[PDB]
Amino acid sequence: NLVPMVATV
Amino acid sequence: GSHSMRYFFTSVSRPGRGEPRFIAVGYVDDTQFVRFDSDAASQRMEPRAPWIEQEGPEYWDGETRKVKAHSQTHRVDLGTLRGYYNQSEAGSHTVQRMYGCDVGSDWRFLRGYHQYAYDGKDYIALKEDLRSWTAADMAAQTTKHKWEAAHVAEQLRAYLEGTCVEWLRRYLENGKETLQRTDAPKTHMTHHAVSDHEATLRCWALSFYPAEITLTWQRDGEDQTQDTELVETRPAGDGTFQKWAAVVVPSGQEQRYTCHVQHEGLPKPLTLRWE
Amino acid sequence: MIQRTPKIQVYSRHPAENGKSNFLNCYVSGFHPSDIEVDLLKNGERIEKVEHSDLSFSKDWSFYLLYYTEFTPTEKDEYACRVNHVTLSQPKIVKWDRDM
Repeated sequence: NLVPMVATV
Repeated sequence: GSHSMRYFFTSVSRPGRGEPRFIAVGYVDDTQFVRFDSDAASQRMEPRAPWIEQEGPEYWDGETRKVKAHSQTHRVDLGTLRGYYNQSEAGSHTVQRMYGCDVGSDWRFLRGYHQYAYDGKDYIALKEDLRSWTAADMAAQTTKHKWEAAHVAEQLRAYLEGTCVEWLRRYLENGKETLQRTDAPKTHMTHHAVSDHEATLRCWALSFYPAEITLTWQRDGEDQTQDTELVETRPAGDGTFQKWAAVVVPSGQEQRYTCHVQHEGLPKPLTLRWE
Repeated sequence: MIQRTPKIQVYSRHPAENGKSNFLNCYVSGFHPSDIEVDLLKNGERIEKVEHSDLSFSKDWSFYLLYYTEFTPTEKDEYACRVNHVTLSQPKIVKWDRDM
């Protein structure tokens, strides 16, 4: 189960 | 014992040759269970372990979705990172990300992590307390500041202490036959003839799980770490691992040498002798 | 920019015995960047039904892959692994010693 949100650098 | 769930992401920019390559693999302990390859036919998150296979459509649709999201961010990040470093458009660069969670023997949350690299080198990372960051350099500072302002660490901590560990647990049960197993090493010794006054004495560890293992050669009970050829732990390709350690013995002195194997699948450490 | 040289190991999945089916493995690890050319060879000759594992990397960010092909050892046949990488001034060839 992956992290639901991936913020940009 | 303790257990882990880890996701590994590799983003490679291909100046001219289409969109960037994006790979995502997931492991529970030393066992991969899923994959996504930007090039593969499906464009879905796919199974790689027999146990995750009958998970369900809702699970596969959800994971497919998120890995496509992860993909986007990384395509975007590739552009943003070329700017931070004033790097040229034609350059092919790498971004890697690892995140996951451990639980102890009690299956309760133990620790979480989130590591991000640019060009095979540290870029930015979550500290062990899961609230703050460690930006490797001056460029990574801008990302540090960005995520700090956006409370990125809180929602990250939320996942790693909740959804992450609670799913690791789920998988450990869904494939308890694969994941709650330890294959003790199948060991033996070989003995070749390099010349007429020397000979290679090789200790073998085969078909073991998990990967963590220790092989040490000793002369007269005295460790030969400085005189041992120790190869890295490779994969058998069937979900087990292999390893070996060799010493060069002045012929006749075989008696003086012993290989010692330590693995969690062993009741007692093994002491091997050429006798 | 960072570049790391692949280490190469050629070995069989099970102990090798002539006439019996096995897998020929070529484990390449510790390299960077991830672009790498890996071939398996039967008597100095590229094998075609070869697969590889999904790209993963270690604690130091360097990558690793496993290339493998179903094969059956014989007394006389030779097997090897050819590897090219940016850090190599020419493809490196590692022969399979089966004993070993």
